[PDB]
Amino acid sequence: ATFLIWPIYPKIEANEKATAVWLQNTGKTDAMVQIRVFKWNQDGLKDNYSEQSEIIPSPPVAKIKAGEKHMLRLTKSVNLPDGKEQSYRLIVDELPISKVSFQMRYSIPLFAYGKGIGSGLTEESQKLNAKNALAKPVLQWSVRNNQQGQSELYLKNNGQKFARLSALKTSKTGNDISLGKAAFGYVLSNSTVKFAIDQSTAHELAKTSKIYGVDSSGIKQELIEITKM
Amino acid sequence: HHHHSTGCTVGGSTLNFGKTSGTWNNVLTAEVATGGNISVTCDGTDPVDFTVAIDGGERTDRTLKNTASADVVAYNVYRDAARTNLYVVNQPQQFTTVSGQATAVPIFGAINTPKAGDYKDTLLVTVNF
Repeated sequence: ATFLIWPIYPKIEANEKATAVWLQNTGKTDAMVQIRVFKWNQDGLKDNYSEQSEIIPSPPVAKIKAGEKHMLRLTKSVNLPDGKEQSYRLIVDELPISKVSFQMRYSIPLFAYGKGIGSGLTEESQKLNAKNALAKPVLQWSVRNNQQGQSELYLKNNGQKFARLSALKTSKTGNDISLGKAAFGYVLSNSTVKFAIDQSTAHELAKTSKIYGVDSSGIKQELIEITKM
Repeated sequence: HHHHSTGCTVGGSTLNFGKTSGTWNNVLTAEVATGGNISVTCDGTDPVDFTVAIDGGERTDRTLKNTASADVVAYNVYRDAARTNLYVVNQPQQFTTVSGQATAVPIFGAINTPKAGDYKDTLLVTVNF
């Protein structure tokens, strides 16, 4: 079954009570889906999801006939803490209705804001963040070796907002270093994460002091300075 | 205008191995790379990074079941045909979309005391943006 999800990067602003995500079955076959929102954190340098009641998705289950477009209402139950950015995933679970078969699950990030900080994707929130010195990602990096000998990169976000990283460069004009295996990208606000990096990159890295990440968290792709711990 | 709210069309838009009864004595191949295969298409000018993770089956060990019995046979799925890149259980692999082209999410499959008719399992494929 085939789905058009829009917007892929939804946010609920501080002064909005809800936002919508649209879900369209573009296949030729009826589909059934479950809708859930989990609170999202990076404690213990791994990504963790917990059930949650700050955001309520409506409907929790839906029959989506072929070609139909449904409106997911994501509702903010209570106002969120001042000046903070809260992190979730909307999870869309396609319910089924010698082989081995596939059940799909689609997950988009969701971000909701408290008073005095915002996504930065509208002029109202742009003007709100200019007045906040930490309404942005503020990254630091350091590479450290495990007792087993695996090399792993630590990224620590001091800012009140997340960073979505597509690549790491060693200089503002350089090329992307070859982050080999292991996905990476999100460093949530006020967190630190830990990617496994191959030996090719430790050295290349840490032969330099500042590096630069490509960040899509705002309006356009943009370099950000990551400094060393 | 303002900024571009990106939206994506996520897959699909099964893995039939054949027979695992009795003896084979070599590795069995099945591919979805069948009713069509899985692919992500986004719509910005920018590329969109995303992530695909595959679970360990209904038993967490990527093992089929005969249905009639406790007969079980293990397997694994891979991103490349050559099977050098394991979809390690619940560990995400990075993908990217190029503007105006679909990105395939390929899944290549593989697999003696003979066991003898029809075995099954179901995999959870998570696509994360």
